[PDB]
Amino acid sequence: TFAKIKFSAQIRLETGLHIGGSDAFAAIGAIDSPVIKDPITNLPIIPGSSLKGKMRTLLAKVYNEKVAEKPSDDSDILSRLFGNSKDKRFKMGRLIFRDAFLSNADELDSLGVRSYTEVKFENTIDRITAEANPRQIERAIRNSTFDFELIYEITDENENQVEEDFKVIRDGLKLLELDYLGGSGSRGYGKVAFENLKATTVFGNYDVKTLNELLTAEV
Amino acid sequence: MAILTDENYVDKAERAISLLEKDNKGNYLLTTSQIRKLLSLCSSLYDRSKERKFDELINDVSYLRVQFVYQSGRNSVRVNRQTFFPVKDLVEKGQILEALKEIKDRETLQRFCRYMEALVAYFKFYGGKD
Amino acid sequence: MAILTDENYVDKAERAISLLEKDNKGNYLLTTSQIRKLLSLCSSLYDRSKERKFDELINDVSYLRVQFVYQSGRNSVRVNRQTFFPVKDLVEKGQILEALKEIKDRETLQRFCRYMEALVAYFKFYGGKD
Amino acid sequence: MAILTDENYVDKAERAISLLEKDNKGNYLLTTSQIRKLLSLCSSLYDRSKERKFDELINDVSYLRVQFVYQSGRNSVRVNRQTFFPVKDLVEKGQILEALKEIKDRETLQRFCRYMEALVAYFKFYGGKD
RNA sequence: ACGGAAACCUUGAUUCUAACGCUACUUCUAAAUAAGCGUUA
Repeated sequence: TFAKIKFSAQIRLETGLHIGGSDAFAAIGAIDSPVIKDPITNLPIIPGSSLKGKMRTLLAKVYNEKVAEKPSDDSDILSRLFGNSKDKRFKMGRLIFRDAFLSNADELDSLGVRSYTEVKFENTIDRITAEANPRQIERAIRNSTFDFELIYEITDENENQVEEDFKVIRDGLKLLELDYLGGSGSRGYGKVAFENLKATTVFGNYDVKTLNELLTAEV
Repeated sequence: MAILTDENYVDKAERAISLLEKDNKGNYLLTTSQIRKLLSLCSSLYDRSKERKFDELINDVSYLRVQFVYQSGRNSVRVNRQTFFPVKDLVEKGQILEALKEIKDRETLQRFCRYMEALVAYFKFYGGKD
Repeated sequence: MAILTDENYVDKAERAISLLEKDNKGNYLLTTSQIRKLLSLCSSLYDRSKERKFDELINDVSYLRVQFVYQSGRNSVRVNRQTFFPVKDLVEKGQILEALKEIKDRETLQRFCRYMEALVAYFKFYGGKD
Repeated sequence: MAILTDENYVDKAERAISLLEKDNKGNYLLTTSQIRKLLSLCSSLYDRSKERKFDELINDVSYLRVQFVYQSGRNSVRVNRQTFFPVKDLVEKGQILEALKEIKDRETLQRFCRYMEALVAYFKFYGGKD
């Protein structure tokens, strides 16, 4: 009864995103906080490690029933979905995250932008001396959309657990919507939305009609 | 006859920025903040020259040229009752506008953007400030 | 006369690393993360020099020189109310720029890349940090 | 005075291996995987020394020395809240760095390679894991 | 006009089959592009 179901969505930013990388592709005269970029196209990306880590940390506050000092100390419902290196049962998880790449660069160009990353100028103001220290932070453009792909596998170990894993995936995406993807999101960064969130059985035989109903209705 | 070639642009940037105006204390009058927008536009133009054809990037070079002229005309530093214009000094001593006039395809555009890379690199090398 | 030869470059790195600036605690001011891009560019240039001739490696060598002079001035550490340039100190004490100016063929390019490898090897051998 | 002669290098390796530092459990902190590249380079140098003259082997000896110091400075193990450098310790107690400087012909090179083989044999004989 | 002459230690054989350098990990944490308008008239 092996099957694979692909949750495909559009991560549309509601605010500039700063996931943050190194100076490997930074400009030669830029005192910036660079974002993680594609090596070839030099476009901003959303790495699957960021999505997986943020979603796992968010779902650890809702689906654990016990505070976990480590990802290995996570509950079974999350270990079987995200993986557990200290559990022979759950060493390989059922979720594959994928790097998300910019998918509406043409629309952004037609909207009249000159680059797909902007530089936001902030400062910290001393509260005793009124002395301002400025910073520059690179962000992806607000109306950017990224192709989001998440592959969920079904084997005989998913005999009576698929309807719960589907709910956990929906809850993780929703929690990501009521949170921020990695960055300085406490100052209003990294707000995202999942658009056209649908599930397609890309391998095997499986019925995703009900799941797609809660995807496109509850979201 | 081109002022920028693959064998001289780094040394050309060397000489161009070693001649920039200096204060009586020896510090450069130019700062990276005065040329930040120009550097960003050059970086974006270099990035976009790899994918798209040169005929698509015909407005970007013109915007880059008008930005160069505007920044050279607007940036002023006043010290000791004397006003200098460091971006204009950099533009004339590096022949930025003349090099921009010799941009006709991907190769010349990429050479100019690498020349700007070399200019800011060596500006930072000799004590340029942010 | 050439400063990098097959008999002296390892001892040259030996002598250059020992003279680098240190804090009052005795540890180095330079870190590997400051020279990571330069090491990557040198490694890529050395790898690509084996398979292709030096005639069309000129842009890679010029960009390597540009990145060296940029990272020299970019990286600054402020310790005990005093600014230091560790990458600039390493470049000036290892004669990186003068060794780069001597690159004219594949043999000299590979010698320079091996010298850079020797420099980072001896930097890590003497307790240099990442 | 030559530290490595044809009469005592095996005993030198024996004493060196006996002097290597161990863990709280008596296990060797050095592993063969930490020195695998060094051993491969030593074997290739020994194989090439039989036919090729020492003139073209000097670059290989220099790179071998660079690899020795890099692995001395790179490999570190943290156990019981204390850090150690197994390759650096092996190099110091085995007296390898200045044993490399006396490599002046084929005989000294082969002496050093046999010394390294003896070091590996006695390191494995005393519980050295892979 | 020698215990000597003549005589291949030779023919045929794959150091081969199986095996993911893999499992877990948010480039993260706080931070108003902001403060000062004197003195002469």
